[PDB]
Amino acid sequence: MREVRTIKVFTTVDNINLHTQVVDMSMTYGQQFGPTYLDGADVTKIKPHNSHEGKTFYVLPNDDTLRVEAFEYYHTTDPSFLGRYMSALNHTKKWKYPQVNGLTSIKWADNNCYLATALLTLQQIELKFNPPALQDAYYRARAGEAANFCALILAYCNKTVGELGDVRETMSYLFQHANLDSCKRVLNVVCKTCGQQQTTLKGVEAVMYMGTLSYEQFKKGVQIPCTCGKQATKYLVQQESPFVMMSAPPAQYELKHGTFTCASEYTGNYQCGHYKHITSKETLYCIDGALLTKSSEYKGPITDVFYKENSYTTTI
Ligand SMILES: Cc1ccc(Nc2cc(C)nc3nncn23)c(C)c1
Ligand SMILES: [Zn+2]
Repeated sequence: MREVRTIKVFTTVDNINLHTQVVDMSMTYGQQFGPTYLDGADVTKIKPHNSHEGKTFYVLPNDDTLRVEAFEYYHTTDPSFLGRYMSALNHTKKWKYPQVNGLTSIKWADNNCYLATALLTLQQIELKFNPPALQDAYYRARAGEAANFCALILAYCNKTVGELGDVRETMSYLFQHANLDSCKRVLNVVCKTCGQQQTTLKGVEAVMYMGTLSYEQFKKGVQIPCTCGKQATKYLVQQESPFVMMSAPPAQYELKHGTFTCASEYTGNYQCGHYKHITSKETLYCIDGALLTKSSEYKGPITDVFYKENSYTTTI
């Protein structure tokens, strides 16, 4: 029929290791590679153009070499991961990432305010990621090119662009891919009936607590039901970590300058709302995507507070 015409392109799963391919310009990328993406755009149903020659396309890990490369870079073997990452990237590459008070933020789009406050929070706590994909993308994000980092957060969290997201859950996912091995927490629970029992927590469980926003109150003791039915007290015995994260269902809470690192504010309900970020510097700054305001005091519906730590031992 038609004289065969070809171009050379490269396929990849990590945008570093390239794989030479010769493609037939009369067949779609999908017929030759399976699902195929060009900087996030789905080109599966597109036939090669001359302008494509020499360009790099993402594909799914469909042979053993690509499977190993994908696991080594992303630390996942979820079959749909790369598709979800590319689908997110096609949107996040169009977002804007302004510098707000020296931090990379995200201009509002696509219901992304939970991602903005997560990204702002990471830049204020000591954290190293384990997957090279997150290491590389986070470095770019700090420099101001955060599109790949934001698309990876979405893919790791199984959230699509626009989907309702929770900051505490997002942070927990990101912490699972970070090196928290040297973090340790010891708690004690005291019941006037049953007595007392210590517990040691490690890793992500050592830096996250759900039930109170106040780190000081956590050191003093919080009231929880004992398994016997009577009210008991749980308090922090020992902490070794560079930060802690305290979370609670949103409630009116007063943030005092100098007593915390940063916080997440949620205005809304369980199906509808909006996040803002508060950071304690020379004064209290409220970052709302690209928007910035200041105040000497702050009271709002807070749901997460971050604090600095290094080593703490109770006197109780
Ligand atoms: C001897 C004894 C046995 C059971 C309990 N009850 C308990 C222990 C722990 C570790 N966490 C708890 N959360 N709710 C209750 N908890 C206590 C305080 C002492
Ligand atoms: Zn008890």
